[PDB]
Amino acid sequence: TTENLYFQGAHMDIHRCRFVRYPASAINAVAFTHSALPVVSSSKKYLQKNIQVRLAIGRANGDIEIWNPLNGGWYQEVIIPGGKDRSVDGLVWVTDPDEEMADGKIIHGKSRLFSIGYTTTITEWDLEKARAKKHASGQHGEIWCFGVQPLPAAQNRKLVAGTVDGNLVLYSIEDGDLKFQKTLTRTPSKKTKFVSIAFQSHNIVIVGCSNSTICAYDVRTGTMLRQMTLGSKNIIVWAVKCLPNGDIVSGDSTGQVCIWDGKTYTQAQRIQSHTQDVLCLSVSADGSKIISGGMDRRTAVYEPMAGQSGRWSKVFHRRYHQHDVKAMASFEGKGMSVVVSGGSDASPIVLPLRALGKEFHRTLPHLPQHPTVLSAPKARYILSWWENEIRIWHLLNKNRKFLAQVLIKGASHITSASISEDGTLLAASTPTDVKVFHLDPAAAQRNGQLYIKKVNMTGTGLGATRVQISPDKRWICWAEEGSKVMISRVHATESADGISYTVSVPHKLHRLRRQIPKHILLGGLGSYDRNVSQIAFSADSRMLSVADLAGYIDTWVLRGPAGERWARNPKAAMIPKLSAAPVVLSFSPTPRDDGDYDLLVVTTLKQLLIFNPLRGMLSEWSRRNTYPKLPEPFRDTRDQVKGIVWQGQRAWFYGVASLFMFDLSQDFSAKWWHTYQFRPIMGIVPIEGIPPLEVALIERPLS
Repeated sequence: TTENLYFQGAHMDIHRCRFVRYPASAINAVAFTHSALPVVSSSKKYLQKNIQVRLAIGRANGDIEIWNPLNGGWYQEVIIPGGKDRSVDGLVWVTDPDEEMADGKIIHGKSRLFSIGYTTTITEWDLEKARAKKHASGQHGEIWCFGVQPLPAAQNRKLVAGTVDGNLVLYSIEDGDLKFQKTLTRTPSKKTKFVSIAFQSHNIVIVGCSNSTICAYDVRTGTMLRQMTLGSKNIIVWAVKCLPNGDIVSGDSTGQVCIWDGKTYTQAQRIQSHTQDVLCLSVSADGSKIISGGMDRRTAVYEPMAGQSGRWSKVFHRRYHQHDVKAMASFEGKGMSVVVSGGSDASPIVLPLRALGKEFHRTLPHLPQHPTVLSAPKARYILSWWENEIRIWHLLNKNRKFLAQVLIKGASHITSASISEDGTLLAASTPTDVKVFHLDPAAAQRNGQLYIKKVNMTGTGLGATRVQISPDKRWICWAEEGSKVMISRVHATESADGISYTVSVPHKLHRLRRQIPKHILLGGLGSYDRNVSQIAFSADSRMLSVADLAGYIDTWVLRGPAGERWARNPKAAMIPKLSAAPVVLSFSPTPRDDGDYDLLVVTTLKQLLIFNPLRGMLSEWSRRNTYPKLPEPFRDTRDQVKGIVWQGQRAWFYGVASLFMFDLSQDFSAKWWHTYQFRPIMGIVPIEGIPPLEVALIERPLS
């Protein structure tokens, strides 16, 4: 339960905590913005720099996570919240062709994301607002599968969905909308389910069924062109894919992977590859590799049989996951060649397509990139949240006490929370609300927990994606729908009762306009990367900074004489743009002699930078201690930093499986230290009782 680190005078006293039962949600769906990018040479590499490849991961709890593959440094960027009685069962990206403007500038095709969730509704997601963009339903059964019709027209794209009562339905996503368009087919039997879908060409849809059949349908007419029969009369074809040559690969409930000739629609081959249901398939872009995953937890790899034309041989199988393999998808481009699989064990697993089965796979964290753990250091509270409940514990100065379970009502999960250092002011957000609470350690209920008082806060009803209370408890800053920065004054009133809190109406804080060419803004993910990932106050609560995924840092200063106002930091525009997304944004608590601040940043590329924001520039320390001088273990981009803990002028940085300590009063060339003994880390948070440091280190192992 306890550990103690000592590095050349610095003591860290650790409470090793495993009692925060952060739940794992199964991965049900995996999908890339692009399956494949065109091959280009080093001379033409710069023609793909502005293409934005993202991975979407859909969870059983309805969460949708946007990941950036970052040439192997996988980084979880944004989590769009699910909600009570919501689940994601399928994901589809629709990415337009690139388009050349009259002046020869390339607009990279825009990417739109849709999902289905065991209902009659298809949902399109607003990546720019991290919330639902539109819902569309029709009179048909629950949708069990869907896909986008491939291009042969390009300005009038179509989705085809199969339902549980055996209907193909067509949805139009024309001119940026989403609506039910037409029912194509009604199977004779309402017990026949359409469970998997793939396109063989623009007009021919392949559908796996629950009645031991695979059917080919013409998209224009709805006519059944070909029926393929398997085997029982209840063989479920959970997965169908088409090879580049038009051949069909199927995976079914009996554990078989079958190959069907694309022209005759006859069974060319049967491979008894799994011992339980085959749930998912993946095919490489060149059609030379097939991947399958099953309820038997195994992943299998197939390659073309030497000599024999159009037939396949199983190369190997291996258990990568701890539970079933529910979904997988491949990406090939910019030197990357991977398949990503997922299942009930909640970890995404990345296999390198060019070196399968050689122990080069990677298991990505099952814990969110955001720590999702907080402390109130002066109160010795530790806090976490998931779904729609906040849990609060007290580490006694029977060293544990469960203080409160705060319920946040809403159709969606909590997106963010913040607590004051003394544990009396608590804030939490959803996409529809920003909620504020007043905590009194003397206010108890019969169930033993704290009595939590609501603090009135009026708002736009657009909620927030991140929320942050200032250290002096006078301000609450949040990011509304990712891109808009808001701030409210927290008014404390004293009386015989003690303190009572009220909150002002939100005030808008304006970020700098950035110079981004119109061909970049109009393509790919639009303004998705302006999503604010960090909000940071300085220790004196007189400066405020935010940074977004694109790497822009905005700064405000508090002007004294409610005679106070937040104003634009005069030298804000001089702060450079980061070349990679910030994972940490933190004001050093140590005052500077020149009255400026040390604003520290860590990026996904493991850059470590300190800016002096009032002067508007990189600090002298950063000018000496550049990237090549950082310790080689720290520069490993497979080790993503999640958080920071200050110890005076020493800074501690942790990832999911790593802990570093740098003495920032010193220059690099040893005076830096690290350890890998802690894993898997949710977060490390200080508590109060060379200054020694006392922290709660929260680990959340699954297996």
